[PDB]
This record gives sequence, structure tokens and C-alpha cells, in this order.
Amino acid sequence: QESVKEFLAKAKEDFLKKWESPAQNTAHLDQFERIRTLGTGSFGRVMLVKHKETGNHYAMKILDKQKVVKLKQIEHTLNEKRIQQAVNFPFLVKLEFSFKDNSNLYMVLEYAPGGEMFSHLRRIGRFSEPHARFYAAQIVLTFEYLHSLDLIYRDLKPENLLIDQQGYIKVADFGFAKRVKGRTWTLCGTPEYLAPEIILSKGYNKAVDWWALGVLIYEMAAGYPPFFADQPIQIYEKIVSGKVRFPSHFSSDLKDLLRNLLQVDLTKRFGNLKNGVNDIKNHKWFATTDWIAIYQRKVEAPFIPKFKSNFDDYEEEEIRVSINEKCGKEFSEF
Amino acid sequence: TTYADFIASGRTGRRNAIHD
Ligand SMILES: C=CC(=O)Nc1cccc(Nc2nc(Nc3ccccc3)ncc2Cl)c1
Repeated sequence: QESVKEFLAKAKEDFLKKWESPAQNTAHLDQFERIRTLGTGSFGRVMLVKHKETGNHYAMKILDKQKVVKLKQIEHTLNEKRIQQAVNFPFLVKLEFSFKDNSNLYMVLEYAPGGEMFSHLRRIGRFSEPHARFYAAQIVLTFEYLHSLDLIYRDLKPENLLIDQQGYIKVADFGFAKRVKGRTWTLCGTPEYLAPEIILSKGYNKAVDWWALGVLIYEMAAGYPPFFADQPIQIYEKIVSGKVRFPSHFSSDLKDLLRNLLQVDLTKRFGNLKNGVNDIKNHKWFATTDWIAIYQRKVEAPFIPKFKSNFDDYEEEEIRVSINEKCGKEFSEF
Repeated sequence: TTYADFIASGRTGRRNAIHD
């Protein structure tokens, strides 16, 4: 408790200085060369690039400014860049550079060579509890960090977790992250992962991330999420019902932890009580977890990637840059 | 099985987040 308090107070000082004075326009597209397209997002693509001068590799997220305004995602995109450039933690993807041109926003991000946890999870089916526990522990520590900065993440799911060269997790995509004291209201995130108070238009706080952790651990350990259906509105009905069925292979400790994370009552949800994150860290399902060893990356990982590509292939298309500046006013602080 | 029902659903690929 005594040193964790001073760790977090120094981390908050570091964060606030960058939050109040964000880095802006720290690179240009011509400094980078495309290797391959890594995936696609709501407003554009993610590409693996090499820095021509240094040789370093990065993931470059490209956002079409016109698609962002049209999807009314301007403030979320501004949130995303300002927050991600200001945070620093072992399990968060770093935002190394950002810039814009006439058509697009560019976020040059730390590259995770192991690819998407989503791909690995779907391919193998489900993770063992020890393997799921190893990843869950990194999310617990990351949320403890982020929440101490008054940040809510709001989009925890396998799709947003990457595997690095050591087999550890990196949280990518701050597209819905938000700095708020108190409560917020935006219906956003992914249906399967939405806490009930998001659906019920009640206002909500950082406790929604602890709920999403429950959904994540369940999906890693079961191979499917606790609430699924063909259409989002049927998913929402199961979420507010407050009924979870567990596979028979789930341990009692796992079921107990999940009942306390997938807790509809905010005054009872783990992570939201007087002891905060310590109710999670001291839960019996985490009995084998050395929390400091996880933070220091001294624990053996469930699997190590092998760099040479069993990653997904995408068609390579040109990055179109209009001769006329688009949406300049909306994105002036980016 | 629950797993078969999931695999037969339309929501086993990368899931879009709702913006609104
Ligand atoms: C729908 C895509 C999605 O949800 N997330 C996604 C997909 C591709 C790339 C990224 N972002 C990233 N991806 C990597 N590494 C990597 C990804 C796929 C295959 C091999 C390596 N590294 C950093 C980022 Cl910031 C995020």
C-alpha cells in the first residue's frame, strides 16, 4: 500500500503534464514506408510501417477524417489521441507519433509482433484457466493504473488486446477512452461487453470496465461470451436479466469471481467496493498470481510468438490524400 | 452445445463497437 501509493502519484504527475500539453504533429507520412496492412477499423486501416531513417517498425492507424465526422466520433477520436499520448504502462500500446494531412489522421503506435489475442482465442477455442488468469492479471493491473488517472477504457474485449514478442498483453485502441470524474452517458462499446447500466441509460462510471473484465475472463475460459445472440437487442436483454450460466468445467473460484464481476448491483460489483481493486487481486482465483512478477514481466508466458505470419491478410490499397483539406476545424487540436 | 450455438451465430468474427 505504501509504495503503490507513491508509484501512482508519480504516474499521475507524468500523465497530467502530457494531458495538459499534448504532443502534436510529431511526424509526417513520408517518413514511413508500408510493409503490410494489419487490419481494418471503423474509420480506416492499420498498417505495419518502417521508419525510413531509423529502421524501427510501427503500427500506423489511419483514420479518414470525413468518416469520423459522419459517424459523429470526433470527440472520441480527440479523446483517444490526447489520452493515449499521455499514458505509460507496460501493458498499453504506446502512441509514438501522430499527425494529420488533408484527408486523414495518423496514429503511429508501438508494434506488437504477436498479433491479435482475438485470432489466437478463436483459433484454439478457449484458454485454460491458468492461461486466462495470466492475461486477466495484466488487465487488472492496467485498469488499476488507468482508473487512478480518472480514465475509463470502455472497450475491453479480445479484439483490442495484442500479444507482444514476450507473450504479454498490450491494450490497443483508446477509441472510447475518456477522462471523467463522476459519471458519463454515451452508449458505446461492444454489445456483448456492455455493463447493464450502460444499456439502461442510467449514467455510469469506471465500474463498467470491471464488468467488461468479467465478460473477457468468461470468454477466454469458455470460448464464447456469457451473453450472445444473433442481434444486439437480444444480447441487451440477457445482460439486464442478470443470469449467467457457467460451463461445467469452470472452477468454483472462477464462477465466484465472475458472479462478483458480472454483478448487476453496482454496490456489490468487485472493483467498485471500499477495497477497490484489492477485492479482485486477493480473490482465490488469483491465489497463484504474483502481482509484482506480472508487472515486471518475470512470469513465463502461456505462449511465445515466432516472428519469421499466421496473421490475417488484407488487400493492399493506396492511402488516398485529397488535394483539399477536409474537416480542419473539427480536428485542429489533433 | 452452447459452443455450437455460438459458432453458428453471426457474431464470431471481430465485433464492431457501437458508436451510436
Ligand atoms: C478489427 C481490427 C482490430 O480490432 N484491431 C487491430 C487489428 C490489427 C492491428 C491492430 N493494431 C496493432 N497491431 C499490432 N500488431 C499486429 C496486428 C495484427 C497482426 C500482426 C501484428 N501492433 C500494434 C497495433 Cl496498434 C489492431
